[PDB]
Amino acid sequence: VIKFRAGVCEYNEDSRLCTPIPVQGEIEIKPNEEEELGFWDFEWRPTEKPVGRELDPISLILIPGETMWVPIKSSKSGRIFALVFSSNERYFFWLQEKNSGNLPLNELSAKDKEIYNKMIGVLNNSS
Repeated sequence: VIKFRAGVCEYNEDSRLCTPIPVQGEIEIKPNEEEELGFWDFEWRPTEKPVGRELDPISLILIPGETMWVPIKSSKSGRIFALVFSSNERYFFWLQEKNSGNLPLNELSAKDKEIYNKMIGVLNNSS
């Protein structure tokens, strides 16, 4: 339903590591056609395989209140969407573009204000 461009990024967040390894993909937000629990899976879809990371293609359902939104997790590298999953495997994502969002880090994850609205709005919803 909502397509936006993104790639995968490092699993680790024990020591808050972030290293972009150039990679390509898509995220697509669907409110689940099946509507099993209505919760909004982000299924990522590969164009280049993960590397250097535990991450794997999946369709991962987002639980209201047990998934927190963090705008930035690593000062070392920006453009990182941080999706922290309580006991359901964390996943981190990176804006694949390197010609976009070279804006200084603030609420940056690709874009500042735009992403901040999107993420919160989704967690609250259920339908």
